[PDB]
Amino acid sequence: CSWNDVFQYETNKVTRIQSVNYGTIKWILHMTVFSYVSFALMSDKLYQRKEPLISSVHTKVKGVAEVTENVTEGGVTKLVHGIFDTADYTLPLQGNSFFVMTNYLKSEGQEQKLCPEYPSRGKQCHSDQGCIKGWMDPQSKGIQTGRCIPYDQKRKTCEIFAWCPAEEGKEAPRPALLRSAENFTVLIKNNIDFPGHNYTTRNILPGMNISCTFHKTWNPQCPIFRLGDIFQEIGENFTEVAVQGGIMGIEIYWDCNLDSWSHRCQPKYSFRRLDDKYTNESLFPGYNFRYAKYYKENGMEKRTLIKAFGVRFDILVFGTGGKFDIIQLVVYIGSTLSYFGLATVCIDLIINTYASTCCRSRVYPSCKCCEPCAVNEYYYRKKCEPIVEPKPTLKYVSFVDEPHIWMVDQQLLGKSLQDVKGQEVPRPQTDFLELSSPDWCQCGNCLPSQLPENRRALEELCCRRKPGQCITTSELFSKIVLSREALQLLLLYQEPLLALEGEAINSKLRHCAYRSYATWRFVSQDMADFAILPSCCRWKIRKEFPKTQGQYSGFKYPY
Amino acid sequence: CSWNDVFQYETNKVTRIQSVNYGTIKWILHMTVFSYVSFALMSDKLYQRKEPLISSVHTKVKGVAEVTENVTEGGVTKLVHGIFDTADYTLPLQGNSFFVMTNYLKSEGQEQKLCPEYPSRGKQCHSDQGCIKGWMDPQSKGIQTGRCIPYDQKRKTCEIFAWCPAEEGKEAPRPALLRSAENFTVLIKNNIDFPGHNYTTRNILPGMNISCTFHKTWNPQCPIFRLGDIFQEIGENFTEVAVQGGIMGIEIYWDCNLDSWSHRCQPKYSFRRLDDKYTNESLFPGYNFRYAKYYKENGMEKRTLIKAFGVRFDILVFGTGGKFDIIQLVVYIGSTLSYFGLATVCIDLIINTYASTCCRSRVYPSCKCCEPCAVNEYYYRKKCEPIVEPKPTLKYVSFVDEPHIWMVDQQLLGKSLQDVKGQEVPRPQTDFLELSSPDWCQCGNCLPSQLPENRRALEELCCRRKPGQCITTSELFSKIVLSREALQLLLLYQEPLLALEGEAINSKLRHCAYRSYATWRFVSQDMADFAILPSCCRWKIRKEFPKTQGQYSGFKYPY
Amino acid sequence: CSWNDVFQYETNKVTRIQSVNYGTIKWILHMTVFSYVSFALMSDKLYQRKEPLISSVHTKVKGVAEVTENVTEGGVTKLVHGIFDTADYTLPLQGNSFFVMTNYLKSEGQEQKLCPEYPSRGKQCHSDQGCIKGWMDPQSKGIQTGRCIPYDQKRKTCEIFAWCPAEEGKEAPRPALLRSAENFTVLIKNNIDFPGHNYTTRNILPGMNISCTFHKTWNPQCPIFRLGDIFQEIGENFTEVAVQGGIMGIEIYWDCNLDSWSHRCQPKYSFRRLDDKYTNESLFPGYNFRYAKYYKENGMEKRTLIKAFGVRFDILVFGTGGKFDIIQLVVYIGSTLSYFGLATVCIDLIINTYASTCCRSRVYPSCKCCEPCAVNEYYYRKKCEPIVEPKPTLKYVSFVDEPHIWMVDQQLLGKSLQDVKGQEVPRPQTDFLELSSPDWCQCGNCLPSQLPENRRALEELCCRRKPGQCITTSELFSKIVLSREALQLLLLYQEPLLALEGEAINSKLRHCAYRSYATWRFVSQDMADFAILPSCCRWKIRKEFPKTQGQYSGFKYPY
Ligand SMILES: Nc1nc2c(ncn2[C@@H]2O[C@H](COP(=O)(O)OP(=O)(O)O)[C@@H](O)[C@H]2O)c(=O)[nH]1
Ligand SMILES: Nc1nc2c(ncn2[C@@H]2O[C@H](COP(=O)(O)OP(=O)(O)O)[C@@H](O)[C@H]2O)c(=O)[nH]1
Ligand SMILES: Nc1nc2c(ncn2[C@@H]2O[C@H](COP(=O)(O)OP(=O)(O)O)[C@@H](O)[C@H]2O)c(=O)[nH]1
Ligand SMILES: [Zn+2]
Ligand SMILES: [Zn+2]
Ligand SMILES: [Zn+2]
Ligand SMILES: [Zn+2]
Ligand SMILES: [Zn+2]
Ligand SMILES: [Zn+2]
Repeated sequence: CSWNDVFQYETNKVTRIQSVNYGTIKWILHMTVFSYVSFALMSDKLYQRKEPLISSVHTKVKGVAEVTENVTEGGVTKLVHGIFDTADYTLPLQGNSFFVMTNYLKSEGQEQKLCPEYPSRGKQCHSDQGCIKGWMDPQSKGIQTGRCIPYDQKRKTCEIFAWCPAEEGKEAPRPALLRSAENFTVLIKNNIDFPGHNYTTRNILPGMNISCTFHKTWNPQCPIFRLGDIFQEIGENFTEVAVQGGIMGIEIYWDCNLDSWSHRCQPKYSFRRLDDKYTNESLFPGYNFRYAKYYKENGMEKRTLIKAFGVRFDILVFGTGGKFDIIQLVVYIGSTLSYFGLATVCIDLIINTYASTCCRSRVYPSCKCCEPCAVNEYYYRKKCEPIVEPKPTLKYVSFVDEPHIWMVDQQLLGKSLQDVKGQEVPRPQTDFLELSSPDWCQCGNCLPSQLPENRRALEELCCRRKPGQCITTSELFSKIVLSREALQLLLLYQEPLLALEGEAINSKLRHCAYRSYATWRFVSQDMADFAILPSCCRWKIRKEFPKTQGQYSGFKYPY
Repeated sequence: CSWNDVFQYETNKVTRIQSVNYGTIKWILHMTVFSYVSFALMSDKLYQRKEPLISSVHTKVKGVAEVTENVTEGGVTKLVHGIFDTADYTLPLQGNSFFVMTNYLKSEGQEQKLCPEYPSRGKQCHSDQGCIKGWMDPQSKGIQTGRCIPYDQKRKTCEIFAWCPAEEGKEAPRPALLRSAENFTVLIKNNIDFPGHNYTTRNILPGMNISCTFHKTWNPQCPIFRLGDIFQEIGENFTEVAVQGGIMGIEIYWDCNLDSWSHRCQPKYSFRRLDDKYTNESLFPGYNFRYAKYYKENGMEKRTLIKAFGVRFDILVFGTGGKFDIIQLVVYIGSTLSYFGLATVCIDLIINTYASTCCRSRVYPSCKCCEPCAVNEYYYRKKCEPIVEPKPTLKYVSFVDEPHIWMVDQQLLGKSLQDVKGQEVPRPQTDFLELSSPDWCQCGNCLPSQLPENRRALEELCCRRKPGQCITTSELFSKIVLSREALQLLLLYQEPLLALEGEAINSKLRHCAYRSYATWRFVSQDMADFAILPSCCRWKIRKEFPKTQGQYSGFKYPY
Repeated sequence: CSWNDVFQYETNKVTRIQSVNYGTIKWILHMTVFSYVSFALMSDKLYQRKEPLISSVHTKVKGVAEVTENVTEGGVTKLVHGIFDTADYTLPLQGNSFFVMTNYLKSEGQEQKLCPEYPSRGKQCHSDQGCIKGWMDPQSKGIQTGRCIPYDQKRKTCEIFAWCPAEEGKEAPRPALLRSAENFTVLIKNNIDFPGHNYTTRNILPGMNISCTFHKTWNPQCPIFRLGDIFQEIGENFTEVAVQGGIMGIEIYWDCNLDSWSHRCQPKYSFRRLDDKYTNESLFPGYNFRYAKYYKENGMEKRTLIKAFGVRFDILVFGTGGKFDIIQLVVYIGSTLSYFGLATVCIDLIINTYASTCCRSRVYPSCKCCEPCAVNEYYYRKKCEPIVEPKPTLKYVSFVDEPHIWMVDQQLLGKSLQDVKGQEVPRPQTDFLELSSPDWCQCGNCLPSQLPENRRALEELCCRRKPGQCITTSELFSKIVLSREALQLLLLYQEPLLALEGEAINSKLRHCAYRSYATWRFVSQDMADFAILPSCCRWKIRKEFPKTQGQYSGFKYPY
């Protein structure tokens, strides 16, 4: 608002404790924070801006296998010897995955025509009622025709229009026909980019030996892998997995630092099985798929249908490239700055916990080692300044016999303030730098109030809680309170040019006396504004400074 | 630096307000923060380290369809009945996407030779000038030859060397030939890994029924999906999309908790359309691609070119696997600790806002409900201690007639300090614990200065701003200021063994008197160092304690 | 614990400095923080919830090429003219990558039979010992048979069962046969989804011109790209890369804002080379793969094996879609709130640094510009209150001749407290508001102690460190310390109703005197509890208030 309020700055008040304990603890905690953050910075390279890589994988599988087996075509079974090369056991998959056929079931000479279903999964029909024309299910190799026909002697099945002879349902051959595929080799060419860092690298370095095969120990940087070795590394068996197939994962990790002084961008090759470790009791065990090779002889389309089992090798290339970036370093430092409140939190918790009072009587006798730590009480005394809410029902009373002040914050509701009991607030220590018979009356000098019957509950108070000498007869009472010269001097200190013979001057003196007593018994001003004078002292003060104007008022809210 | 400065610890000074309001508000806000953080922890499982999954998808589509249609080859059109099985309507795509052919346009008997362009997109030529030899465009089915030839009667087009007869440009057949593909079923085998958690699972559980088809309600865990059902789930129509094709997405979500007490790793299957919901008015509507089946009869290469329309089903497998990690829990707790400053911020804002002064005169009459909250002023009085910048131009003046002190921080530049007006700083309350005629002159006792003409602007001051009794004649002035015994006692309190008859002792006494007045009128010491004594009081003090040494000096900078 | 302790609230004590410097610096720093956070919010759109996109890419390549070359089949070499269209130079890859064949080496008429290895990589054998039956290596086109055979005159090689005639090992033809592929065009249909934002868009907009080809400047939104143009954009040469192949990346970026007032969702097309920029000296340079086309003539399976070189174009679609979210805005604001401690940190650092004392004597003479800034000392005086650890070995001593107090916190171990020297703590300023011959003896009035020989080291102290007048003879000593009336008044102020003739009253008076001296010389109470009185003053006090009970005790721990 105002211009003065604009250029103002708040800084917290603090207290510096000269304690070897706190200095030690604070520096230990600060050094622990600093050491941890430096270790994290120089281990996780949090000063480096890290960028993900753009990968490109190109794969080539080399190796040939020979398969000698009996094959049936045109109703004739013959022993055929065949050769499988890259073009024969690989699919033209161009990317991060390649497939090697380890086993196959091929049906040759297929022609679109009518034929019986092969009876492999309960496809047995005894009458045309068991076949629905145009019907199909997932196990159907064709579209059912309404009429049954005999597949062979002593066995009958539904007729279907399909590629015939229909695919016989037979399990994967054991041993795998292309188990020799464990000896095949795959070259993986992996090119990675960090655009932000403007860096490119490949998994193939100049001077590489072509007649190399990866080995984690002897040759961990040759990107030519034997498939059987890939399987042994984990513990898998290629010949067993070859029968029904599987999925293998080739992980190429690039933890690259592009800093010149610390430069290292090399691929780490790891192998995982991404298929279920299936057994003889497993649902959908393996990896198979059907493709067809189409041809035609004698002017009619035909196909060889191959159900291929094999291992699909998915290739997961991942990693990060780090290069020094001052923004990252500065941001990390800024984040870590907050960590250094550890010392303040810990030491302040100790100070507040060891200044709970309960610790002194109970904990110390049980444990004498933690005895002197009660010094924290001193530290809490200087650190904290308790302040009460100033409210109309707040009162303070003091009894000479009593040791301290009573905070009667509870509304009286007609009960005498003498009777009412409240919190026992300690009396503050004086500024020694300067020093250097009503039913509720125990003193006898208390006069009955003059307030309204409801209001007089507050003024019903005695200088002491038990019978004895009145505070009013104390010699110091006249010196401090009733001393006209002292009150006049105080007023002059306040208002040096006030009329000495004013009509209302007496009233002012009375107020001063109220303050004086409230300050003599309730040291703190905050505790002296809300104090309540006993009836005896109040009425002697009134006698010394009476008011002909009318009935004397009473305690009024300070604020 | 020094060893003492090493073991020092700063702890903020604080004030504890005994207020039911603040205790209540503080605990409400703390409980709200705590409840929110606990809810977030136990809902988002922020105590769990979450790891992304490595997925592997293997898909198998089963189902057959029959297509009866007129096909033209070698110039002969014949009604051909054909059967499409998995090997016929699927591409050998091995991964997260599979394609089902829903429609096709096949050109048979193609041979590399010369033939006319089919006139489908304005490929009309009337002379050889309209054809450019060797020319090609994206709509060209061949390489233009320079000479026109007649495609048929009453129509002519450019000659091309291409696969002939050239692909006729005709729109996707309606209805789709393989709309029966809505009845096909796809099995998705999904294997996921969490390496950090060392966990593997598959979307297929033991005891699964093979004769099952996914249903969100009856059977949400069968990984066999009917394609038509996939489309209905969203609202799409397979037969309509079958004509030109599309792209569908199968999302497999894995929200997995690997904690033993709370273990749940199941796939959630959802379906999305990744193609545009195209209509009769849409650019590039659908999904089609051309492949060829190559063969040869009579020792010459030929091909059947198939333009295939269908639905590509991309499969998006994503998810997270969570397992309890104490580091995550501790880090989250550490993050949440900062949230608990809500109470301090709110309550301190209330205290500072309700102690703005402007609130009292203006806001309270309008709203009497927010009347007692002025207690915050008290809380601001104890919390904050305003301190001014000590600067050479800083002065304070007090006038008996005036109620408080004036902070004249503006340089005089020759203007009398009496004339100059400045900020009205309130007079601090005394430590009652101890208590318990120049043109600018209104008093008449002010003597003209003796400073340089420029310097005397500061000393041009009167005890009061209006005519009246001088402060100097006040009885308390002699008691406090001019009282030789009092000043000697103060000096002894300072230096108990100072010479009582020293030559310069008078000067010391004078200084003491300056302090005494500055303390009698400007209570706070910080406000009494920079105070300026009126001419009358200063010159009476000089008269009581004169200096034969020479001309008296004046106010000098405290620091 | 107690109900009173529940409703308590701590608020830090603060001091508001009225400094134009701090107000200015604080507001400058606050405005810098606020401006930075607003700039970041409105640039990075940190008020927007950002969601990653789900992409779908469908690609179509159009263009034809003619290749005239000599081809060998069945032992006959003939000049063959061929045509390559989309079905001929593309693989049926359905996804984010497409392949265009730019070169090829095809071996025709292959039949499974026995044939010699082609001698291309040192496959020279002179006797059957150089061939191992059943042997295979990665360069083997077949399975070795034990017997050598002559490939041709004057050259011999191992026999193999393989597809024969065996693949001749010859390098990629130059120039590329399908270099015309630089003129081919690719249409990329890219459909993106933001599920959270429920937004879908495609890279193709209504009103697009089909006869368009992408251009960064003229036509940056046509998704039809000429491949040669893709290469020129970077700087690559299609005809050179066509020979052996490569990999290109097409990046489609979607920076989309879905806010209605600011709506922009358009694709940004960029091109990168994902292959190594290989040369004549590079390992595994290019991109090639082998596939086969299978057929049969005369009832025997045969194949044409094509080694295809080309460019695989991977398509990387990435981006984020932002929509206004109040949670994001509020969270970002909450994060930024902490940034506004910049002013407090900076100004408090200035205050603490410029109040180091060392700055005054050393820095100021060297630089007079930074002279008045010593005002920070004042600010440190009000801000910080040093407090020492109260410990049994803590003592304070004062010598009239000395200027301040000495903090002797070191255990004496028998050495006289007079001899022991310690820290020079300054004497605090008095509350002027109220003001307004042993060997170690230099005064002569010190009496030898009466403590145990070990304990008397503490009491061995003199009022002054050098010979001179004793403090005890000072007139103020009797007024303050020995004045019986003053001590009685103090005690009455403490206990107004204490017996005036009690047996132990003298002892109380003695204690009061100890306090009085400790307060006269050690102003601060904390520094006066641990003070040590000189022997002379202590023994005069004892003489005035002797104790017949027995030997006088000495300083005891305050707490
Ligand atoms: N602390 C305290 N103050 C009192 C007491 N009685 C009166 N006062 C103060 O005295 C001031 C005036 O009261 P008083 O002079 O007795 O009323 P009057 O006779 O009608 O003028 C009020 O502002 C009260 O705060 C008391 O018992 N304790
Ligand atoms: N606060 C205040 N201090 C003063 C004033 N005049 C003099 N002093 C102080 O008195 C001290 C000495 O001034 P003074 O004795 O009058 O000069 P001298 O006569 O030449 O020795 C200086 O350090 C001033 O701070 C005044 O009007 N106000
Ligand atoms: N600060 C201070 N206090 C003292 C010294 N000597 C005694 N006291 C205090 O006086 C109190 C009682 O000591 P004292 O009366 O001399 O012992 P007594 O004669 O046996 O009763 C103790 O609590 C001490 O703290 C002193 O040299 N310096
Ligand atoms: Zn009484
Ligand atoms: Zn009484
Ligand atoms: Zn005057
Ligand atoms: Zn005057
Ligand atoms: Zn002595
Ligand atoms: Zn002495």
